[PDB]
Amino acid sequence: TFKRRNHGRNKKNRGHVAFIRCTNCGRCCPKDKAIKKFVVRNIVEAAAVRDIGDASAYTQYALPKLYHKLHYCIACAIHSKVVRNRSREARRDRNPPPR
Amino acid sequence: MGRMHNPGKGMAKSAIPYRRSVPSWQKMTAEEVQDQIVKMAKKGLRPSQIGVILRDSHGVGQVRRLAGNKIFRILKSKGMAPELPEDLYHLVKKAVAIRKHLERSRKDIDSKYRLILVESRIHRLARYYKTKRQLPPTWKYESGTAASLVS
Amino acid sequence: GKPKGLCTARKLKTHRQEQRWNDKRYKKAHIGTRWKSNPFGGASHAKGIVLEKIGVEAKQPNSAIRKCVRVQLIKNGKKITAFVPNDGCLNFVEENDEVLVSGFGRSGHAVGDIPGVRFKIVKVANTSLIALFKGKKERP
Amino acid sequence: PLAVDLLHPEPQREIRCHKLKRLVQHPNSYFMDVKCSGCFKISTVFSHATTVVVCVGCNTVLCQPTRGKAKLTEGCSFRKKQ
Amino acid sequence: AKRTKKVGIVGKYGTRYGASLRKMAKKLEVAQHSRYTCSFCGKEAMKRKATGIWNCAKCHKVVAGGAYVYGTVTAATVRSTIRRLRDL
Amino acid sequence: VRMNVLADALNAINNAEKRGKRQVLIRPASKVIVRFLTVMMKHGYIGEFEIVDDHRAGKIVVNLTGRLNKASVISPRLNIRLNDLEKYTNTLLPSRQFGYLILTTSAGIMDHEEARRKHLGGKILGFFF
RNA sequence: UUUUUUUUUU
RNA sequence: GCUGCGGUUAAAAAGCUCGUAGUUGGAUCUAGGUUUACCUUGAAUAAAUCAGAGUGCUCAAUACAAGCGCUUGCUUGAAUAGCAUCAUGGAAUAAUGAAAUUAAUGGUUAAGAGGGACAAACCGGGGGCAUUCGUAUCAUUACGCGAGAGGUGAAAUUCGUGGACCGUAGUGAGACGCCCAACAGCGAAAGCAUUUGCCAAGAAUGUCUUCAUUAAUCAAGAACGAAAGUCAGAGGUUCGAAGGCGAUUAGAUACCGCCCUAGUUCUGACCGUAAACGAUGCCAUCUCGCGAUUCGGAGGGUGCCCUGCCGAGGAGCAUCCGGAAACGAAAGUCUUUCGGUUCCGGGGGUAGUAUGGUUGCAAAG
Repeated sequence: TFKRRNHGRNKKNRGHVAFIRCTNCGRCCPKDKAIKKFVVRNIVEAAAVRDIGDASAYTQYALPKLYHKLHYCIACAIHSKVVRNRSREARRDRNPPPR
Repeated sequence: MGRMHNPGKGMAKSAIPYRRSVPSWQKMTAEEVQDQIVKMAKKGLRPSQIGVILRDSHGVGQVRRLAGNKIFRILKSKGMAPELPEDLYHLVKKAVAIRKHLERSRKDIDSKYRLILVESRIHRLARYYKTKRQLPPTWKYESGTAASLVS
Repeated sequence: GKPKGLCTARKLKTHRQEQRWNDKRYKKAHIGTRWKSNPFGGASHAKGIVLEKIGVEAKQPNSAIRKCVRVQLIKNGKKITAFVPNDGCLNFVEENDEVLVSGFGRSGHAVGDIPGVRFKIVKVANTSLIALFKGKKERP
Repeated sequence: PLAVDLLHPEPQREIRCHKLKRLVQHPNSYFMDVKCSGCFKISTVFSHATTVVVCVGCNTVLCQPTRGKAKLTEGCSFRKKQ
Repeated sequence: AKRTKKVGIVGKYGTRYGASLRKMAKKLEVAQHSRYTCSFCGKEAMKRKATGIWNCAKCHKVVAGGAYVYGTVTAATVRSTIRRLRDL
Repeated sequence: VRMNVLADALNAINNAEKRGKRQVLIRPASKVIVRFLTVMMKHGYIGEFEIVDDHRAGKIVVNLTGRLNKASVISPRLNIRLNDLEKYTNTLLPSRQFGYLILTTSAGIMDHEEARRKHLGGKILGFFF
């Protein structure tokens, strides 16, 4: 039984794709197969932004941001619930879920 | 281009016009064009370049239509045929260049593969020309002497 | 696909012969060692001498002790195990008896829940086992 | 559609069809007489010329070879020869 | 006819000294008894006189080379480096 | 590499007939193709067709009448003797009431009925029904 | 964090 | 299984390409108004047997007999059918040959076959050799700090006042080229990603350039071929089989942690195997709609936009038919079977084992 038409990857017109080391496990996973997540967050949690602002030494300071590109192997992504299993029909949906 | 050793399904080629007659505006004479072809052969050009020049500058669409004979046939009749046919000559030159490159770079495995293919083409073309009696029956492609032969 | 040209008879014939050997029936019938491997040497029956009486545990899910006998064939001296059919018929067979042995029915394969037995007894002391079982004849 | 006149294709489609896949092949190239400001000598030139065609007398470059149609030098016009 | 299948020049050693040792000696023996193209006259006339000395039979030039090869890989790379520095 | 223009032409005809199209274009036309189509037309399994000239092999445009079940080529062109003609027709044709086996004989390309009328064998080209 | 087994036939 | 099987998942497409034998090879010469191959018909072709004609052995299997008058007799059946050779006719199909004093003096066309040439502010992580740069890891130097640091589920082994870890600034080594980076590109496949220079090669596109069947697939044969592994010489940062410890456990020769050896890296040779996978051989051809994407071209507007534009890729969702189904624009155009060609399978095991052969240093192929 073949579960997916793409065989779980994004490899077309290609023989070999270099791997990446997962963020948690460190396992080697092909870059096209790994679950990638671009995360942009405030450098300080939402509950302390007011405290940092009121302690600011400057009249107006723009709080910077953290940019992280995370790569997960399938196992460490499913466990962390970054991605979830879907029904047979819902598996073919390719649009990103609402955020 | 087509595919002989590569996986290329190309569909780009010249489409000769249905018209087999010389255009009215075309005033070059059937003899004058033969003289031009012989002049270019004297200068040293081969039929492929002679045709291109005649098409680009002199407005001769098809030398076959104008002169009534193919360029190589005209050169043969005028006793200007080369020792090697043009395509075989170019293939031999390519093989010589690839070899000379490999003498310096011995880790160019891709160049080794290309040399194998080029020499296979050389052998097949040489077989065909020997069959048609356009090459001496004992003609053989030798790696050592090919450089001088094609130079 | 197979060749289809008008002048491919040799290829077709040779390929057919090459692939016939991958057929169990053809290979079994033409290997060449059939006579030296088959205990009967290509015969249907064979006479032998009883060496001992043994019991074979029936395969699962059945449970029973099938009364077989070890025989040495006269024609080649090979040892085989033969089944003594019918009920209480092992009594008729004494040690050092001349028995006619036949195949069990499946051309050299075990039959039923009896494991590893490919032969059965037809006659003992030149008397039919069926006749002895039915009472038609008595032990010589 | 099931009923399509394969014998008489629409002229616009024939134009916007590949040169080889037309009902009868016809090249998309043409011969053009080029007029250059100055010497005013008409010179025949192939549309898809791959050689640098040079004025016979005035030795001015008339076309520049390209990947497709040749590029005419600025100031030079052309007219399609029948 | 090919007299020896694989031993070649080291066939002089018979069955002595071990197969691997004879195999190691074969490469360098062939190299040191080969003739090399001279870089001065362009003819294949460079022959080893003694370890490290290579004489050309035609132009009579003597060159300091490798023990068993006319030129060594390290010397080639050093020459390339010097030439590159000179150019740039 | 193309090696059977008749096979290509008949496949194209079959595909167009299945799709229900009214005309079909056949590439490399040839004498054998023209004779095959002429036999089919004479028996009423196709309409008229045109031979488009292009100073090369040329093309054909055939009008389909929505009446042909299958037109197939037989390769290689096996030799058919007048004695085994019956076996070949029984094997290949759906019934004895319709369908034709096309042969090429010394007389020319014809159908099996005409070949049997003239007592001719030959090499089989194809069949349609 | 740890979490091994479950006689034969029915 | 020639007619007539099957190879995505049930057994089965060789890792990939080149290539000899073999097999198979585009169109084209009198339509109209010399050789062969092949087909038709004859000739030569023991019975018995099989098919088959006749004939109440009482029927039949058989057998080859017999049936009529009247006596001195007549007439009978015991048929017919059942590679190679020779001849006859036929001239489609498929091969094969002709020419490089007068006459039209003698060369089919130029494949939506193939090869070669020419173009390009061309296209590309394609290949090779040199070269430049980057933080990071580790080690180490200088300065400050002061008692923990590391690591885990929790710990311990371990490092640390000989002042670690942490900071800032350098220095050295080797490895690796993040982000950009994609249902993007290139390559026969394996594979391919820092800048620059050089070297040879190539795709697609454009082409009223050239040759003219030179082609497809290919036993034997040959090149390339991840990782591990082997040999030799350099390097040895990181990680790390084996090994040794600390944990966990009933045990723990494991998962977890710590220290590490071969190896991982470079150069020159070996090995020739991978779930070398799209588990789908290659070439040609036909069958559907849509809008996107990479490259080149054509035509317009202002690098971008438009052209239901043209080719070539790599895909996706509207999908005829097919399929045991999952599913497949091919795995369709197949009982309506038949375009060419190579390899492979024949219930499960024994078993890719034994033995023989061959390759290899070995491991093993």
